[PDB]
Parts: sequence; C-alpha cells; structure tokens
Amino acid sequence: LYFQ
Amino acid sequence: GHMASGPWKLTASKTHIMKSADVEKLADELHMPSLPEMMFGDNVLRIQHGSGFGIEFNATDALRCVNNYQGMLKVACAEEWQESRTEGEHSKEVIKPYDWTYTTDYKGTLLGESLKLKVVPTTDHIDTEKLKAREQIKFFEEVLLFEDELHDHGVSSLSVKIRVMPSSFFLLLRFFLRIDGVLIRMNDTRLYHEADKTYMLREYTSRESKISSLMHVPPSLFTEPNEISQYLPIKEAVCEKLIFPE
Ligand SMILES: [Cl-]
Ligand code: NI
Repeated sequence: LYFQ
Repeated sequence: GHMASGPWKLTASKTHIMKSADVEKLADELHMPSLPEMMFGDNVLRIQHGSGFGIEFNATDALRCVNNYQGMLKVACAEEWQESRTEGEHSKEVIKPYDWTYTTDYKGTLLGESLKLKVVPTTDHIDTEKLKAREQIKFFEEVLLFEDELHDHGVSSLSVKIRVMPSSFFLLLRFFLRIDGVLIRMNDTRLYHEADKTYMLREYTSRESKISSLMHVPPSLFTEPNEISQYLPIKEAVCEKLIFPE
C-alpha cells in the first residue's frame, strides 16, 4: 500500500 | 467515508455511476459529445482543514480540463460516435480536434469559502526518501472518478488514492490512458504534506509513449500502470507549493  | 485527525478531515464518497439523463445534460454543459461510460459524478476524495481551506478531487472538474468539441471530427472521421454542440471559446491556444480520450491535466479543486490555498512555483521536489520511509499507514483510501473503454479500443481512467501516516500524508491522482496497439499516456498528480509545514507539495508529471516504442516490454505490463510508468518518457513536469492561508 506504500505507493510511490 | 469519513476520517479525522486533528484539524484535518478526510472525506471519500463512493456511489453508483451517473444516470443517462444527467450524463447528457452535463455533456452539453461541457460541450462534449458524451461522458465516460462509467462516470462517478458523486464520487470524491476530499482533504479539508478546520479553517475551511482544502483540496478535493472529483470527476466533473476533471472533465472541464479536457479539450471539448471543436467540430473538426467532421473532417477527420467518416462517421462520428456522437455529435455535439460546438464549444463557444476560443483561447489563444491552437484549435485541436476532440479525440474521445478524456485526457485531463486536472490537478485537483481548491476549497475554501474565503481562506484558500495559494498555488506558487517551487524548485522543491517531493522527496522520495520520505515516500520510501515506512511508518504505519494510519489511513488508506482509493476512489475511482471515471472510466471509459474507448469503444473497446482500450481504457481511459481517472482515480485518486491517499496514504495517511502519523505525521504526513501522500496522495496520487492518476489519469491512465491506453489505446491498444497505439499508445500509453499517464498524467500523475502527487500531493505531499508534512505535519509541521505550512504548505503542501504538488508535483505533476505527464508521461506518454507510442506502444511501438514499448515492444521490448512484456505486454502484460501494458495493463499495469505502476509497472509501465518507468518506461514512459516525461513530456511535462511541474512542481508547485500550496501555501496555507494566514
Ligand atoms: Cl472536434
Ligand atoms: Ni499530517
């Protein structure tokens, strides 16, 4: 879920 | 739905697509032949400060940024999908044909009755070292704004999502366009804020490439925005600060  | 943390209020609306009667009406307003098949006009992702100022992302304001009908497709096409009342206009910009692709450079809608975020230029970039940093994600939400399948020739979609960390948040508005066998286009709006700061960073990038130049890439990546992005040249890039009002 840690999209960049 | 609703997510609160101090002076910040996050709102996310997810409902059904717009009905035919409201689609034709809105399309006429925006001087467009039609709207995306899946038009989530009641959907929104909204960030609001207690002071009143904030920013939101909705499909309607996004469609306002799209090149509307100019009446050139009568020359370019043997037959059109639908006609449209030609837009009054015009800006000093060069007239370009409507292309049914719903490409939008929308970067969000600024909120506030009186107090409002001020958009100013900046040399800053969103620090990816801070993005890569892994605190616990307190809140995460993803909202679809519109989607169209281009009469079965590909896909055009606009969605927005957000990560909320203990002392920061990161948002990504993404327009993704694939015309099968032709091109891939991606317009990203990234929004970042640290708790202490009195401003947000908003970084916009527009990427695109002909598929013919992507033939060394596994075709499966063409349906995966996150994976194909790195292969697309950047043709436009803007970074701005959104200053908090006094
Ligand atoms: Cl046109
Ligand atoms: Ni914060």
